Amino acid sequence: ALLSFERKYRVRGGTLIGGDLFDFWVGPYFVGFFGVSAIFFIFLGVSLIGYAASQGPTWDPFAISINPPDLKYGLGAAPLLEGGFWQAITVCALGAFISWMLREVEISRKLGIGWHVPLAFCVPIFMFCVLQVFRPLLLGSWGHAFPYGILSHLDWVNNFGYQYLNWHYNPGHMSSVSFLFVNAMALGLHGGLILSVANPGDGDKVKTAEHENQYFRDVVGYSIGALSIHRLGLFLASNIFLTGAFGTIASGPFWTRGWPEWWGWWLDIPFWS
Amino acid sequence: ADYQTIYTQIQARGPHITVSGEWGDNDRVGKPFYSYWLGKIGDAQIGPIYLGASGIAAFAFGSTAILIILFNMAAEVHFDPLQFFRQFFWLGLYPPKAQYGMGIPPLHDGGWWLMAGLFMTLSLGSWWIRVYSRARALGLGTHIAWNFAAAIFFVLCIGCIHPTLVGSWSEGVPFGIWPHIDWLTAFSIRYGNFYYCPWHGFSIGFAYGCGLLFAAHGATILAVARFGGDREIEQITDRGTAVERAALFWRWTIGFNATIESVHRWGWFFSLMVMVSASVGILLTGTFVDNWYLWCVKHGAAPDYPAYLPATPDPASLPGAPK
Amino acid sequence: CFEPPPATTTQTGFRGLSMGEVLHPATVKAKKERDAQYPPALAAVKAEGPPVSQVYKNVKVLGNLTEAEFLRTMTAITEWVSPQEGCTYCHDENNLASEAKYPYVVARRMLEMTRAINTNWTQHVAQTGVTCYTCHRGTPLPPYVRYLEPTLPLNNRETPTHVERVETRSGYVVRLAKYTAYSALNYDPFTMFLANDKRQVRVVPQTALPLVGVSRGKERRPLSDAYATFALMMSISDSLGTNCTFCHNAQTFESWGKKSTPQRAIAWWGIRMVRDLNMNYLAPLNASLPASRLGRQGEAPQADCRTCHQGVTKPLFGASRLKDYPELGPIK
Amino acid sequence: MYHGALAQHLDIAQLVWYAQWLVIWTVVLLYLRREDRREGYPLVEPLGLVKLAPEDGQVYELPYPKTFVLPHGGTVTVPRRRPETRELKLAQTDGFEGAPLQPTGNPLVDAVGPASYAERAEVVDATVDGKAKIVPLRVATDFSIAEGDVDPRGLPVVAADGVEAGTVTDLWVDRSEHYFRYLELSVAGSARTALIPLGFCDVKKDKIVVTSILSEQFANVPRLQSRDQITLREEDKVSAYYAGGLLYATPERAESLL
Ligand code: BCB
Ligand code: BCB
Ligand code: BCB
Ligand SMILES: C/C=C1/c2cc3[nH]c4c(c3C)C(=O)[C@H](C(=O)OC)c4c3nc(cc4[nH]c(cc(n2)[C@@H]1C)c(C(C)=O)c4C)[C@@H](C)[C@@H]3CCC(=O)OC/C=C(\C)CCC[C@H](C)CCC[C@H](C)CCCC(C)C
Ligand SMILES: C/C=C1/c2cc3[nH]c4c(c3C)C(=O)[C@H](C(=O)OC)c4c3nc(cc4[nH]c(cc(n2)[C@@H]1C)c(C(C)=O)c4C)[C@@H](C)[C@@H]3CCC(=O)OC/C=C(\C)CCC[C@H](C)CCC[C@H](C)CCCC(C)C
Ligand SMILES: CC(C)=CCC/C(C)=C/CC/C(C)=C/CC/C(C)=C/CC/C(C)=C/CC/C(C)=C/CC/C(C)=C/CC1=C(C)C(=O)c2ccccc2C1=O
Ligand code: HEC
Ligand code: HEC
Ligand code: HEC
Ligand code: HEC
Ligand SMILES: CC(C)=CCC/C(C)=C/C=C/C(C)=C/C=C/C(C)=C/C=C/C=C(C)\C=C\C=C(/C)CC/C=C(\C)CCCC(C)C
Ligand SMILES: COC1=C(OC)C(=O)C(CC=C(C)C)=C(C)C1=O
Ligand SMILES: CCCCCCCCCCCC[N+](C)(C)[O-]
Ligand SMILES: CCCCCCCCCCCC[N+](C)(C)[O-]
Ligand SMILES: [Fe+3]
Repeated sequence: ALLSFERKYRVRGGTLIGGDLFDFWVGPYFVGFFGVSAIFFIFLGVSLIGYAASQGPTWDPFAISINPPDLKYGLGAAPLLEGGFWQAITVCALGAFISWMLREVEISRKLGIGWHVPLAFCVPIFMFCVLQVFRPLLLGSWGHAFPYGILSHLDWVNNFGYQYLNWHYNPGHMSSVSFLFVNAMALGLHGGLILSVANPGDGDKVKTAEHENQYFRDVVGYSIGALSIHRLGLFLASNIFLTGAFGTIASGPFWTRGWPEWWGWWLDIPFWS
Repeated sequence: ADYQTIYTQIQARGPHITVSGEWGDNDRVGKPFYSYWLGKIGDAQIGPIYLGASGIAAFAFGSTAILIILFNMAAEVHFDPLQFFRQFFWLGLYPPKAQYGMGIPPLHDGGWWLMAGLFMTLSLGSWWIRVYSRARALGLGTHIAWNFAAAIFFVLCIGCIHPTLVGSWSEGVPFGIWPHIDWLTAFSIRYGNFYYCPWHGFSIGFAYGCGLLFAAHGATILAVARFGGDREIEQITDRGTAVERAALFWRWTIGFNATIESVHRWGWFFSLMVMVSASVGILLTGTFVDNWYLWCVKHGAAPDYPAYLPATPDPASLPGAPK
Repeated sequence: CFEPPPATTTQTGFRGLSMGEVLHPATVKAKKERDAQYPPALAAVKAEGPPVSQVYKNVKVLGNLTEAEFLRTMTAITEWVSPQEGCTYCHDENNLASEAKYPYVVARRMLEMTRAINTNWTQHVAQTGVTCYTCHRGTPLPPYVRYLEPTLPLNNRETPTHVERVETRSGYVVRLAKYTAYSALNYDPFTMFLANDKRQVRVVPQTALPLVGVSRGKERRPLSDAYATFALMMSISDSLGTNCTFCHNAQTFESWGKKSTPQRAIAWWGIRMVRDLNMNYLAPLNASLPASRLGRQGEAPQADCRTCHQGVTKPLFGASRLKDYPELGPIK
Repeated sequence: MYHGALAQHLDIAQLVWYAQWLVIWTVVLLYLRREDRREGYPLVEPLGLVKLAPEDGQVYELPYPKTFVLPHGGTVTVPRRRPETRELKLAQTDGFEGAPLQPTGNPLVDAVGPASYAERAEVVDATVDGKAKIVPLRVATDFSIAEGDVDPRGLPVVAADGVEAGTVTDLWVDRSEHYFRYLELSVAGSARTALIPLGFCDVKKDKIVVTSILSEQFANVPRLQSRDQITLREEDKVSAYYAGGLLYATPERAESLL
């Protein structure tokens, strides 16, 4: 029920708020106040989804979709089945995400390690807020947010892109896509490298830190280093959303023509026109 | 905080290190040089690089590929140097605009494209060899090479293989900054919305998962930096607090956990998978699926919505409506 | 580099699909006002007298009109087409029945065409209608027209830079991108799509599976086709100052029914209609035009969506003079 | 006739849809899941008397043993039975099987909770060469501090009590990765010297701030055994020492922040 070595680390403390109250475990799960609020929201949120969906026409998981309100309704509270559920779902979402996060902080203080993980986790929360809270506020309606449906959310992505004619030309999208790609690659190299060194094959000797470093110098002429590739991978993944946010946020509030036309700033410099 | 996790406070400098391989120790060119600024966020040694056959070959094919592209682009602006720098992003070397089926197409309509494509494949292949071979030489496993092959493969997929299946070079990917991009749209358009391709959906998950995992793995490592969490290798052969802590952190959050070695495996697998899932979906498009959305509807998963503005019948499908 | 909020948004789709228009308020106000320059309708005149067919000499088209009514037209025509030029543009100071000057015969065909758009093409123009003004905007040469090659600037009232001139081989790509909202699409949807009834817009399969007999080899359509239609769409979009979702639900561009807006259907007709005017009206005028007017391959200038629309979903924001000049359609 | 059509209502894309899923679950569940259980398994809780017996589900979950042949000799097999022998200065605070534990002594010294170490090997980590990886500058004469960074040798170490705790005497470099990993300081009004991982030191031009523990507490930092070399277990000891103070240096550390 406990790992071979878990026992020793299981001491009280590190709570953010709450203290000894919820400072305990259930199974492998640590609880804590935020563990108590995480559950609360989830519970509400999943029940909201169940009820809302129970009032729609389909149960096919793929086709079910819970949608935000019509623009008409502005930033105000909307009829239940016409956006209301969506609103309340959104709040639970954030409720859960944020508890999740804080929970991770207490888990970290207890263990005596850095806060980098919850910290890192803020990046995806922030993006959820950009799409669902900030952009619509900027545009003036909750009806510009995305719908909760396995496939139907892709339909929002799609049309959203197409509203700007060719989304691919959105400069924050280019930067976004570009981190998405580097990071996916770095992950493969980082993991292949590690495993290549500890699993040479046959019965050859496990290699060393030195070998990791000759490998890449040899290859690309440069090696970042063991700790630094963790710092970099943390940076590339994050920038996927940090940079993207800009692209998203400009679309509508800061820009209304087609993205390609944005590049006129280059193309149209008078010198070379 | 642990400032070490942000940048290196006190940089060390020492003799350069050289691990010997079964071969090519004599093919390492360059005088290693140090950079102080870079030294803060990474190792400071730039160099040297190893040459060798495969590498040099790779430079060779590659470069050929390139002149080919640049030249055709250069022509695209009737060799005006200035409009060249200017329109760059817009210039490209296209696949055959006409249908020639599988026939080696005229140089003007696609011929130069298939050549470029060739030298790029040769170039990719040689580089592959380098990746595989330098691993073998230093007594390392082939893992990186095996992920790389998956990426080569996807590229091949969307360049030769898919065009080969359906029988039209007209479907390959053009070369150029905006052009390779518009291909995406034209490709999706034609095949009925790629959002409906389950393999696009698989790829995306893995890609996002990639994001999620490097972020978490990275952060996890800095968070234990203090216990030497970074010396991953020795943390595998001899578990330490760092990994113990990193394990229980994840155990207590999500209920389960990996090991220091296994996480690299989940990372590697995820990575590979992005590319593998993509290849499947491309190989299946056109060969067996004409319209992804409709294939989805065929099988009952597409969502449907009410009309907002009134339903609009296809004018063409009306009585005595022109063609 | 950026346009500032707020932004006017509209909804064209079910809640949550992200379908609608995104307009910059100032952009619209400038267009609103330039389009506002549409001269008001001339005061009604009462029909006294004999039809001008008895009255005048060479009156082919408007021969049902009285003198008063007819003159009214002539004045309207003058104001919409060649106001700075006056009647003398098309006429001989002394022989008002003289066909000497080319603008007369053109103007004549123009009357027939105009009257056709308003009578035959109701599917597209509805109760709005077109008048000379619509295209001409108070100039003999409409400001938005197309040759058999991408021309630039878009507005012929601007003076071109060295590079924009159709003669400069290097600016071709720029000239092309400008036609397709800045895209790098290597095609010209006008020559391929709008001058002819030759090519097919539609490129997406209507079955989930590749039907055997059309999916392999030379039996196929090149992927070019797809880039082409995309490009055409960017042009249409940019010509109405709109976005794909004004017309389609990107879930399935190919579907109609609840996937398409009533506007798609209208633009459908718009395609036909511009094909008509082009093939049967505007192109045959190269016979009657000065070389000054023709293009590099002896073609007349022809029309596109932009000609009429000038960057607005409804040309002239929906303004009509239809009731005001029945002489121009629709006909019994 | 369509391409891909199989039966009257079946296509190859469908079949591939399931094969993909199945391939995914196979790897995730039967491969990755078992691999994650190479350390720390099998889990812990009571034995009966005669209850030595294997527990069915405990065998299935683990992968086959893997042997690592080590660079400078020896081997390691995982997973393997590795019980924690060491008596822990902790007491259960309640009945719940999942309630926390409490230190019964001075947790820093007793090495419990954040102040815990792993039973790492009592060996010096080596370079590829066979030499010691982490050694003081004193010895790694080939190494230096880069132009422009602080030369912390001679500066005072200031504890979280704001009090001078000793003066930095040397630095320990990783000869294998050219990275400083510890500062060595001489402790005030004492005989010994301690090490403190670089991650715990805030390097400034005039002091080195260490907020982890209090001056008084430097005296108990784990002592090394050879004066110019450190075993892997020792690194864990030393590092955990200071982490422990993050939770335990003061009575309020362990409590709620708000
Ligand atoms: C036709 C429409 C298009 C489009 C439109 C589009 C839009 C409109 C947007 C993007 C965005 C993005 N696009 Mg793009 N796109 C991308 C890639 C990307 C990503 C880099 C980026 C970020 C995704 C995001 O923000 O999700 C966000 C993910 C979130 C917020 C995750 C929240 C997770 C939460 C924190 C935790 C939740 C937990 C679960 C609820 C609970 C589950 C627990 C269970 C499992 C136990 C690629 C690689 C491609 C390719 C190859 O063509 C492409 C094509 C296109 N995109 C088309 C051109 N794209 C975005 C961007 O940045 O644009 C600049 C964006 O706004
Ligand atoms: C700006 C663009 C966006 C976008 C674009 C996008 C694309 C274009 C694609 C997806 C896809 C998917 N997305 Mg979306 N997405 C999803 C969730 C999903 C999953 C259904 C699927 C794969 C996700 C994945 O593996 O990631 C990495 C996480 C991993 C690997 C761990 C497992 C996470 C688990 C899959 C999440 C499950 C969510 C639940 C089924 C529903 C919630 C739980 C219930 C109990 C409430 C959530 C949780 C949210 C937010 C923010 O809350 C979000 C936001 C967005 N996605 C943005 C709106 N997403 C793909 C798909 O197949 O869609 C149908 C796909 O093709
Ligand atoms: C309107 C068009 C759309 C589209 C069309 C599209 C297509 C057409 C394809 C994808 C594909 C993919 N898209 Mg999708 N897309 C994606 C995400 C993705 C990726 C996960 C996956 C691509 C795999 C990849 O990494 O290729 C990037 C990795 C590459 C290219 C590896 C190259 C490796 C190589 C060894 C590097 C060589 C370097 C050399 C130096 C080169 C030298 C050159 C010289 C010599 C000439 C997201 C996140 C979204 C969002 C947010 O909405 C989205 C929206 C859309 N995509 C739209 C719906 N997408 C692919 C897929 O899965 O298909 C099923 C695909 O083929
Ligand atoms: C740039 C960096 C990135 C990043 C980073 C990190 N990511 C992390 C961590 C870090 C570092 C964490 O520590 C945390 C964690 O523990 O890791 C295990 C986590 C997590 N990443 C998740 C999903 C994931 N990350 C994505 C993306 C990125 N991650 C980007 C790439 C995506 C994408 C791309 O789609 C997904 C879907 C969850 C697994 C997980 C906790 C969920 C949670 O909150 O638990 C608590 C909540 C629940 C278990 C359910 C609550 C249900 C709500 C109330 C009801 C439904 C609401 C919702 C509106 C439904 C809409 C669905 C519809 C579209 C279909
Ligand atoms: C899912 C996992 C993924 C993944 C995985 C992996 N990716 C890998 C590996 C793995 C594992 C490797 O091991 C391999 C490698 O080595 O890593 C360091 C590699 C690589 N991924 C690159 C690019 C990349 N990966 C992308 C994506 C993903 N990757 C996906 C997502 C993308 C995207 C998204 O677009 C990009 C662009 C390259 C840097 C690199 C080698 C390319 C090569 O083969 O080089 C070929 C070399 C050349 C063409 C030399 C050219 C020299 C110039 C032209 C000189 C010009 C001047 C001219 C010579 C003047 C002459 C003058 C005369 C007088 C003398
Ligand atoms: C009284 C009562 C009701 C009690 C309830 C208490 C409570 C809060 C229960 C919560 C239950 C809940 C909500 C459970 C949901 C758990 C969730 C969100 C699970 C998501 C699981 C998923 C899909 C994770 C995706 C990422 C992924 C593929 C992880 C697999 C690989 C792992 C385990 C990575 C974690 C990981 C990383 C990143 C390391 O770096 C690392 C380094 C060294 C050793 C280990 C690790 C490690 O495990
Ligand atoms: C070209 C755009 C014209 C301008 C400017 C003006 N008119 Fe015109 N006119 C034009 C045409 C094509 C015709 C033929 C009409 C038809 O139905 O076939 C006419 C005709 C006349 C006539 C009749 C003369 C005759 O046939 O006996 C008159 C008297 C006339 N137009 C007058 C007129 C005036 C006064 C103008 C300025 C106010 C004017 N026209 C301009 C074409 C053009
Ligand atoms: C868009 C559908 C048009 C409408 C409506 C009308 N005209 Fe037009 N006209 C149009 C084009 C594309 C052109 C050809 C390019 C060119 O400048 O010739 C024309 C031309 C004429 C001309 C000739 C002017 C010249 O070549 O110098 C005249 C006199 C003219 N058009 C008259 C005219 C009248 C009277 C209209 C209303 C009845 C009318 N046009 C409508 C396009 C369009
Ligand atoms: C209305 C003014 C439209 C806007 C805005 C856009 N499109 Fe369109 N599209 C429209 C029509 C009338 C048609 C049918 C043409 C015909 O000859 O029948 C189309 C068609 C498409 C298609 C393909 C159709 C098919 O294969 O069945 C695509 C792929 C398409 N359109 C894409 C598209 C995009 C990407 C747009 C924004 C740039 C866009 N359309 C706008 C009308 C309208
Ligand atoms: C002038 C001869 C025109 C050309 C060329 C094209 N269009 Fe048009 N369009 C014209 C008019 C007079 C109207 C108005 C209808 C009304 O009620 O006022 C329109 C309208 C449209 C619309 C309707 C938009 C709406 O808000 O409902 C669309 C969608 C449209 N036109 C598209 C369109 C396209 C795609 C064209 C090029 C193929 C095109 N039009 C040309 C007049 C003229
Ligand atoms: C061997 C058998 C018989 C025939 C095989 C045929 C074959 C293998 C064909 C293969 C085709 C393939 C793999 C095609 C693939 C197409 C793909 C993946 C396209 C992707 C293109 C992507 C992009 C962004 C291309 C960008 C290109 C550029 C911008 C080039 C820039 C070059 C520069 C700037 C050179 C500068 C040089 C200087 C000295 C300054
Ligand atoms: C420990 O893991 C790793 C490193 O540390 C030495 C690297 O330097 C590198 C080299 C990275 C680059 C960008 C050269 C990789 C790939 C890696 O996985
Ligand atoms: C990214 C969109 C993914 C949607 C994929 C939907 C796959 C549906 C396959 C249903 C197969 C039918 N069935 C169960 C009889 O086999
Ligand atoms: C593209 C999405 C595919 C991602 C596959 C996700 C694997 C997550 C597995 C969670 C493991 C669950 N567990 C503990 C019960 O094994
Ligand atoms: Fe790692």
